[PDB]
Amino acid sequence: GSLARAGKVKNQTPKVPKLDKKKRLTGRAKKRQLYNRRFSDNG
Amino acid sequence: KGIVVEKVAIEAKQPNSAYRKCVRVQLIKNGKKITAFVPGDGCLNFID
Amino acid sequence: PKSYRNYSKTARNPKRPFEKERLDQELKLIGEYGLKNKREIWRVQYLLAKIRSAARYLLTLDEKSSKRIFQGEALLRRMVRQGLLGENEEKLDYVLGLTLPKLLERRLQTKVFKLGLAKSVHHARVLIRQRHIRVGKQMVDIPSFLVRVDSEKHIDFATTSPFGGARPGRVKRKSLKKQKEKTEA
Amino acid sequence: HGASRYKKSRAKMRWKWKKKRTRRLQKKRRKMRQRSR
RNA sequence: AAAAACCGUAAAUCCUAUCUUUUAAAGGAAGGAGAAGUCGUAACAAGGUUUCCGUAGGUGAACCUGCGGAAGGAUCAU
RNA sequence: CUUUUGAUGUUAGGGUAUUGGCCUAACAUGGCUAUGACGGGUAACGGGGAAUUAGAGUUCGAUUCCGGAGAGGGAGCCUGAGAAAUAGCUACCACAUCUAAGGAAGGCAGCAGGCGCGUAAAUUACCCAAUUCUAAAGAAGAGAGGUAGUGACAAGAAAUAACAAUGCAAGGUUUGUAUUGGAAUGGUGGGAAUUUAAAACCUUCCCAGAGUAACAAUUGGAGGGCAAGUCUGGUGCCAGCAGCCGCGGUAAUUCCAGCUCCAAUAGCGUAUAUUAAAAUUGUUGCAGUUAAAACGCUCGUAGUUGAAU
Repeated sequence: GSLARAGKVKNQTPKVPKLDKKKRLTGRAKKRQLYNRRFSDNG
Repeated sequence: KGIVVEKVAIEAKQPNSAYRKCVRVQLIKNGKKITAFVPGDGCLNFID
Repeated sequence: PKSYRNYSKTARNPKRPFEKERLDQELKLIGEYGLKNKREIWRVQYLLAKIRSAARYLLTLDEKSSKRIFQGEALLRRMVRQGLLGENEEKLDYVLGLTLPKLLERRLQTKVFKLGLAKSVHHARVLIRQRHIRVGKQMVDIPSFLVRVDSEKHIDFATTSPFGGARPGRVKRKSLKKQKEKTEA
Repeated sequence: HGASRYKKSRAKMRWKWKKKRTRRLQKKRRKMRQRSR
């Protein structure tokens, strides 16, 4: 008999947007950067 | 597929403490009463 | 009723999906052969497992048995034509021992990168997709094309490619610059 | 359940008395069945 | 050719019986789960009467007692 | 168990296209069964095959082909070489159409399509051009069949960029990395060749036609199993998450969000079923003193196994 608080945290969580960011690069190119980023700079 | 009869809060087990929001469903295929959990934060309000 | 032509899968999922060293090896191969997906390496090792299973089954058979002295040279000549084994190779142990990079070396993109044409393996991939290279009298836009032991001598640019002597350059830029030149003159 | 009844390693009701109580209940049930039929 | 009769093939309906499946029910009697409920202290230490088995009787309940067993005993032992 | 009601057999006949208890008359008392008869269940059409497999196995097979059966449920019958036929007939049962009320007419488990049922499944399309069948056999038909439509059932290939110069980082003037700036190419639109029964698709050619290449990739996670956050807000045993272990009572690495990261990727989750995992059904290959499990004990038939020569 206490169903009145269903989703209270979802309802009262402050809302923030997703901002603008940059288009995420996909496909073979996506594998390119996560392959080449693990040896050159590190050492 | 079934028809919602009403909504009920079910106690969690003893180590936990929560009121899981479930619904009582009358199955149209047979006519059996079952209890189905409603996932999501405020999804019980989403069902009449 | 149902169609009578068959179809089969070419890849097998690895199982144990989160082995760190397996993921690292897959990423190394993906990056250093410039291929878009690990589904592709799964296909390559699926093929490799097929050849390996055939080879080990043949090795179980005793020498000079008919099945072996037919299928063994069938498989051996197929591997030689694919270029997977050299002339110093003569037995089935070597086809057992051939490996994933040795299989991957025969892709079109790797071969064209090795021969020149494209300065990066990804450039070669995009160029093949851009249909600018020719295996000889026949153009291919499939990077996974496996070059045989004779076609590498005549992979080169397609005759329809702008780099192969076709339409020189950007027609929009050329027309715009010629309009500016004729207006100034 | 089988041959491993009793075996009080878990601090349960004594198997002998549990059996006796079950037998008393069974006697009552059999008497009720005989009365009905 | 209508029509009729008699063997036969025999649908279908009804009665009866049996079986199978599902199902209502006053009342009775279990099991499981829940909550800080009530009463006691049965077991685990020699658990304060060693424990347990089979059987029988008794008691508010755990349980108690008799007979015969076992050590899984608290004894590998003049 | 079967056996009056044919059960098993003999004899004679009838009947059939033919053999036969298939049926009839007489006679005899046989026939099957713990090596499971007779029954019951099957969410059981069988097989070729399918999934999973190291080897054994386990599960599935309505569904391309073959065989069987059925045309709402039964039964009966005509023609015919061939049917107990069903887009043939006759009757009954259940449905159900028209009727002027007297009477007629029906069978989509064929192709589309509709209702219903459901978790669950497409167009009331085009054509006999191919395959092949029927005929009085070139020339006609064929919802057989083919073609297209719907179609993220599955399966295969494969875009979402690539490249040159500085600034920065790393290294003795080599790699990665924000700016510019020109090439390349599909997606797309149009015309055409072609294809096609016609059309569409593919392919090919010609015009335009990518900079935030807005022509903008998602799904699910980030405590462990298990790859990836003791980052920032909100909530505060509530809401919720969580397959399992667990998290949540003011510092929440687990909820609700943002950022970042991880995984797979035009695919990714969820549910149920099944296989491996399972040497947790064990023939290979389990276990039985105490974890579950040696019958209280002996005899004993079937079964299994049996010295040497």
